[PDB]
Amino acid sequence: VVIEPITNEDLTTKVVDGTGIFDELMTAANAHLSAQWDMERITGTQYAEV
Amino acid sequence: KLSELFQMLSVGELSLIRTGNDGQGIRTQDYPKVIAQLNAGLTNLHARFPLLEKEVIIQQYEQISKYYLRSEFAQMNTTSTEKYKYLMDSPTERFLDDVIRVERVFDECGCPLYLNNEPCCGSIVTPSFDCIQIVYPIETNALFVTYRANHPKIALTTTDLNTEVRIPASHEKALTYYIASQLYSNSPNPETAAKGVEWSQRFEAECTKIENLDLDNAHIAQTNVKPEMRGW
Repeated sequence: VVIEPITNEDLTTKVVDGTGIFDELMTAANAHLSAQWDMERITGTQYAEV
Repeated sequence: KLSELFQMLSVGELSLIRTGNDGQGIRTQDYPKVIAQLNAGLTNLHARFPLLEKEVIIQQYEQISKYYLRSEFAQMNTTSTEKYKYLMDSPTERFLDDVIRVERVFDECGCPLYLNNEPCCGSIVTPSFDCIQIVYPIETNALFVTYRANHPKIALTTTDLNTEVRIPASHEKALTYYIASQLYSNSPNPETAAKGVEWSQRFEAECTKIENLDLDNAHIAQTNVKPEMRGW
């Protein structure tokens, strides 16, 4: 197997929809948040607060 | 129509609750729960406001002195085995048990009679909540009881969504707030109970608004006839 170095770009791409691990985790949490919010269960303020 | 009311409840008022199905329409299994609450709301509105007043003819028989306001004794209801059906219903006026308050009582000719008057021994007394006692019944007479009427009851097992809910568009919000209050108040959760109380207060505010505007022409003054009666 070929191991790759762990660089800064593997954690954060410094973009909201980045290719990093933190960015992907944010996108995944935002997916659940959007799924809940599409059913008028939370307001925009609570969406941003969570 | 009932479909429009169900959609309105599903999206907008019963939204953040189970019965609303997240705004995708009321489920076909929760019908007997919105319909039970809808009947109560319609009864409340039709009793507090005069949205429907109707008359029923009661034919007097020689051997009957207590006449019950039940469809079992109706002339159009052919399913009942009652020997004497004294209610005189027509295809137009059907008397579907929709009696809320017996207000006025007349005779065949059209002369008003006293109701629940003790000193006058010619008055039509009301023993129970659905009975009419005629102490002096005559085989060749007929009554003309007029009452405040209820909305024809929607059966709990009703599935046809084309059944029309006959209320003015001004009371649509009052009925919807009442339904929301009744459905939100079943749970003992303090947070949900507070929302139920708020819905009840808003329903009582809509009713107060309609009373203040008199959208049903209920609290309208009449011509004064006291000087004529007193001999002025």
